[PDB]
Amino acid sequence: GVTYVPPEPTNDETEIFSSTISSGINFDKFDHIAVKVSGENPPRPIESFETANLRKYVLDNVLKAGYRKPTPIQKNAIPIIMSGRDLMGCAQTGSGKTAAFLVPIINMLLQDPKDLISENGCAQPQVIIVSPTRELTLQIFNEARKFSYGSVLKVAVAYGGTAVRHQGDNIARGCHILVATPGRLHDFVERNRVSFGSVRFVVLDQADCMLDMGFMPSIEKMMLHPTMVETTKRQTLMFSATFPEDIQHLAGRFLNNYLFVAVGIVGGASTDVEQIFIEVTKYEKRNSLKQLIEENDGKRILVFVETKRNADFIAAMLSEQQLLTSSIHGDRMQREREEALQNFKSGKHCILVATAVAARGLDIKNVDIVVNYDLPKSIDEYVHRIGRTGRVGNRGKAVSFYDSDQDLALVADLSKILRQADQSVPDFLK
RNA sequence: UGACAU
Ligand SMILES: Nc1ncnc2c1ncn2[C@@H]1O[C@H](COP(=O)(O)OP(=O)(O)O)[C@@H](O)[C@H]1O
Ligand SMILES: [Mg+2]
Repeated sequence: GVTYVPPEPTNDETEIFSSTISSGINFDKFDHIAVKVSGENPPRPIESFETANLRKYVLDNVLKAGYRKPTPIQKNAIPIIMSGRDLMGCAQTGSGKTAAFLVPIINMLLQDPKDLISENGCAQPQVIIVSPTRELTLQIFNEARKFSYGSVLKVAVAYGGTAVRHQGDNIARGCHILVATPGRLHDFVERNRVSFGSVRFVVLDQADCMLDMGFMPSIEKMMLHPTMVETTKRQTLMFSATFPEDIQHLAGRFLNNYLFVAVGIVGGASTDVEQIFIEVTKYEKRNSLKQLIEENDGKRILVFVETKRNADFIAAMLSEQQLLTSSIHGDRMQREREEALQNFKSGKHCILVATAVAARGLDIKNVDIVVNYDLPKSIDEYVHRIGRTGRVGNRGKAVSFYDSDQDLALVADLSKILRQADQSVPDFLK
């Protein structure tokens, strides 16, 4: 049964703009990161939000958001997108990739307006934004409303675990910007509720994830859909912190004469995260987690685990200890997942146990410690995980449990990530 | 394994 109607998004102005992490002590160190731009005829980067040829109201929304100065990815992607070019954007976690695409797209939607089309119940969005998880899609949706606040733009969302008709009937009214998880998006496409015949911008957030074996078929069904306008007559944008060369190659099928902007080393960890490791047997992990939480009372802690099974187990373990713990993973009801995330953000619960479902994109204020109870199999997922802390120039801590019986294969990539980020390398990862 | 329509 899927009947959950999520609460309606706040139309409280202050609350819409307060959905942000305030910049931290090292925000100005973003100026010291080497920017590599490759591709034909890159337009010059902009120097400030004031000198970015943005519309008065769009600029005023950026300033309402709290932002005073663009990050490196924004300095580059903004003029690139407004020139009409395709873009692969790589930049570390917590450095403002979302606004890098929202702000200019919102600008061009307003500056170069087209009348909406919704014909025969079938909406034709001018922007499709896809992301690999439901809570990230909702987050992106709320950021789009922030930067498009007070304008005539209509943003809609589409993701699973919600009542299909609630989202469907809303989309049917028409929307400029549709933000979606792929499953629910294709559902509406195959029902003739959404069509790609008016698309001006496609955006893959976490694009390296979207292009891997798990999502590539769903990406093809969008990019190559019969209703989709061809690559030469629309813009495609792809952002991530991580981007293996083999995945970069696959991206080029959907890109037209594109610019590749990489801020710092591709796939590098944020240097604002202190990365610590504890060597432990599979048995010892439980005791070591308890110990780490005991040594950190009053801190907001995000605990990553491999299985949904272990997520449920760890939440139970910590809860029976009398610690207020939320859990988020794919076997939980959608309502519960959104409530766990909200309880964790609000501070009601200081501990959140998560599978990889929360590894990418989520922007949670004041995560003090990210704990990898289980390390992931991919270094790129590790980079994203620890990036849940240390954002926008604030400093954070990651503590990862290393078990050689499980994680030996990761050691060479960990060590490289550590050295790139100026982190000490324990003897057991050498 | 883990995300991703019902
Ligand atoms: N130019 C800026 N100045 C201050 N804060 C910003 C700026 N750009 C983005 N932010 C904030 O930084 C946080 C991280 O943004 P996000 O787009 O999630 O980063 P990324 O996608 O690179 O991980 C968000 O809370 C966002 O509101
Ligand atoms: Mg992001």
